[PDB]
Amino acid sequence: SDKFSHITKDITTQLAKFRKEMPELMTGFSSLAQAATKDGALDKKTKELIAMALAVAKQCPGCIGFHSQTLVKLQATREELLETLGMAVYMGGGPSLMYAAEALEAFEEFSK
Amino acid sequence: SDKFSHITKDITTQLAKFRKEMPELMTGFSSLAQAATKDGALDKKTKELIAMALAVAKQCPGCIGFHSQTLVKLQATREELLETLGMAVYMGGGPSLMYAAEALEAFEEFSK
Amino acid sequence: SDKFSHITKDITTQLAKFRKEMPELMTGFSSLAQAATKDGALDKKTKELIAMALAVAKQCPGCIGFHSQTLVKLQATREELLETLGMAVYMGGGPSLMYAAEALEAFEEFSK
Amino acid sequence: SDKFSHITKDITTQLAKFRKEMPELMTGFSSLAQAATKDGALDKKTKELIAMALAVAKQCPGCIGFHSQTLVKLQATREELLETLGMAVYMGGGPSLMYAAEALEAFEEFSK
Amino acid sequence: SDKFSHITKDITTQLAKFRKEMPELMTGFSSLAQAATKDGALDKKTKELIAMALAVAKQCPGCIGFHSQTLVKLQATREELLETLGMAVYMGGGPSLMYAAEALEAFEEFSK
Amino acid sequence: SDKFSHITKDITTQLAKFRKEMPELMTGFSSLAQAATKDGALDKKTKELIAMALAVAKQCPGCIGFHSQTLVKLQATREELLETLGMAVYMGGGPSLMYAAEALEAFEEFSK
Ligand code: NA
Ligand code: NA
Ligand code: NA
Ligand code: NA
Ligand code: NA
Ligand code: NA
Ligand code: NA
Ligand code: NA
Ligand code: NA
Repeated sequence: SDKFSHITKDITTQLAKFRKEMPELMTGFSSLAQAATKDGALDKKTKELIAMALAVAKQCPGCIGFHSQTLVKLQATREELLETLGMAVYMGGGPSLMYAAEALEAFEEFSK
Repeated sequence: SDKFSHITKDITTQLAKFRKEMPELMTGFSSLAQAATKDGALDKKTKELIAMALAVAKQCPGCIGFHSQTLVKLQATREELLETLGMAVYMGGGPSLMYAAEALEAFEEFSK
Repeated sequence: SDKFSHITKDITTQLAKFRKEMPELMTGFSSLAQAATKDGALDKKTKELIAMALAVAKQCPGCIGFHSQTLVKLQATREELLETLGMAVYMGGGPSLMYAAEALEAFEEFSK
Repeated sequence: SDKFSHITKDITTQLAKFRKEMPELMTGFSSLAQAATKDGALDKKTKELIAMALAVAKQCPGCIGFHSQTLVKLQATREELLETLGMAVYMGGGPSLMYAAEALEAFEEFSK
Repeated sequence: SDKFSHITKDITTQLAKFRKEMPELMTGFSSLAQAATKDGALDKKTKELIAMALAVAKQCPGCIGFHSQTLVKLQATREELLETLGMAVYMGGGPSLMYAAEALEAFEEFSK
Repeated sequence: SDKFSHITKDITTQLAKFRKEMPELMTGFSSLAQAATKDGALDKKTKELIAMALAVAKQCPGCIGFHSQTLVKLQATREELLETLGMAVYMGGGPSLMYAAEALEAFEEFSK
C-alpha cells in the first residue's frame, strides 16, 4: 500500500549522496530538468503528463513513482492520467499496458 | 529534403499489404490507435505531442515521421514541439537528443 | 513463492479499472491481442512461446508473469520454454539471461 | 530493391574484421548462436520465427535483414512470418509496426 | 538491506538449472562472457565499470546486482563507480538517474 | 566512406537550431555532458570508452558517430575500442553486434 512511497524515498536517499559527491553533475542535471519542466507554451501539468507517458514507455518504476507524485501535486485529474497512459499503450502494446497498471497504482497511492 | 516523406511513404507501402493480409490484427490496431488519440480530457493535439515525445524516446524514425506529419495537421506550434522534445531529452539524455534532431527535421519538412 | 501470482493479480485489478474507465481503448486492445494470439499457421502455444521471448527481451515482469501462466495452461513443456529463453539470450546477452531466470521461476511457480 | 542485401553485406564486411581481431569473443558468440538456434524441442524454423519477432522488437534493421534471409533459407511461409510479426505488434504497439514493415520488405527481397 | 544479495542469489539458483538443462548454450555464453571480461588493453576493473554503466542503461537489477558485486571484489573505488554512473546519466537522463541510485545502493550493500 | 561524417553533420545542423531555441535546456544539457565526461577518478578516454559501449547498447548511429569521433580525438587505440565493443556484445547479444559493426566503421572513418 506504500510501494511507490518506498521506491521514491529510497531513490531520494541515494540521490542526496549523488548531490554531495557529484555536485557539478547533479547541478547540471537539475538545470536540465528545471528547464524541461518549467511553464511555457505547454503548462507544467501537461509536461508532467508527457513525463508520465515517457516513464511508462521506459518501464521505470522510479520515474513512474516521482512523476505520479508530481501529477497529484499539480492536480492532474484521473482522466488526464488515464488518457496519457492510453497513448503509451498505443505506442507500446502489452508491456506498456503492464506499466500503465503500475502508473495507475502509483497515482492512486499518492492521491491519499 | 524529402527524407521523411520517403520514409513514411515506404513504410505505408509495406503496411498496405500487412493491413490486407492481417485484417483482424490491423482492424484491432486501428481501433486501438483511434481510441487512444481521440479527443477527451486531453485534446488531440496534446495527445499527439505525447506521441511525439514517445516516438523520440523509442528512437524510431518512422514514428517520428508519421507523428510530425500529424502534428502539422493538428497545427501544433514549433514552440509546442520544442518543449515536448525538451521533455524527451530530460528523460533520455544524449541519445534522445539525436532523435530530437530528427523530429525537428521532420516537422520542418512537413511544415513545407 | 507466489511472486508472479501477486504481480499478475495486482496488474489484473488495475486492468479491471482500465476496462471500466477506458472501455473503447481496452476493447481495441483486446481485439488486437485476440487476433495476434489466435490459432493460425502458428498454433496458440507457439505464439505464446514467441510472446514469452518478447516478454524477456522487453524485461517486463508482468508480461513474463502472464505469458508463463498461459504457457502452463497451454501445456508447453519445460524444454519448449527453455529453448525459447535460449533464443532471447542469444539476442539479448547478459540482461536477457537475467530475465530468462525470472521466466523460469515464473513458469515453475505456475506449474504448481 | 537491394536494400537489405546491402545492409547485411555492409555489416558482414565490418564484422569480418571484428571476428578475426576478437576471435575468443566471437568464437564464444558463434557457439552461443549455434547452441540457441539448433534443432531441439523447437525446430529451427520455429526458433528463427522467434528470432524475427525479437529482431522487430529490438528495432534493428540489421537483425531483421539477417533473420529474414535465414527464414527464407528455412522455407518459412509468408503467413508464418505475418503471424510472428502480429505477435511483435501486440507486444510493441505503433513502433513495432514500423519494423514489421521492414521485416516484410526484407522477407520479400530475399524471397526474390 | 539485503535486496541485491537476494536478487543475485535467486538468479543464480535458476542459472544452475540452465547450466544443467542447456549445457551447450550456457557453455557458449560462459565463453563469450569470459572472453569479454578478461584482462587485455583494458583491465578487468575497467571492463566491469563498462558493464556497470551498461547494466544501468539496460535498467536490469540483476546485472546491477552481479556487476556491483564484482566491482567490490575487484576493489573499484566508490569514486570510480560514481563517475561511471555519471556517464550513464548523461546518456540516459532521468531513468538512468533512477537506476544509478539502485547501483549505488547495490555497491554499498556488497561493500559490507 | 563519408557515412558518419554526414550523419553527425546533419544532426549538428538540426541541433544548432534546437540549442538557440531551447537555450536554458541546452545549456543545462551541455553542463551535464561536460560534468559527466571531465577528468576525475576515471580519465577522459576511459569515460568515452564507456560512452561508446552505451552508444552501441542504445543502438544509436548518431551517438556512435559522435563518440567515435571523440575517441579518435582522445587517441583511443583500436584494441581499446574492440574490447569495449566486446563488453557491449556480452551485454547485448546479436543486436549489439550489428551496432558494434557501425562503431568499427565510424572509428575507421574518423581515423582517416
Ligand atoms: Na561532479
Ligand atoms: Na503482454
Ligand atoms: Na550522446
Ligand atoms: Na475509451
Ligand atoms: Na550481465
Ligand atoms: Na506509432
Ligand atoms: Na544446450
Ligand atoms: Na525522470
Ligand atoms: Na541477431
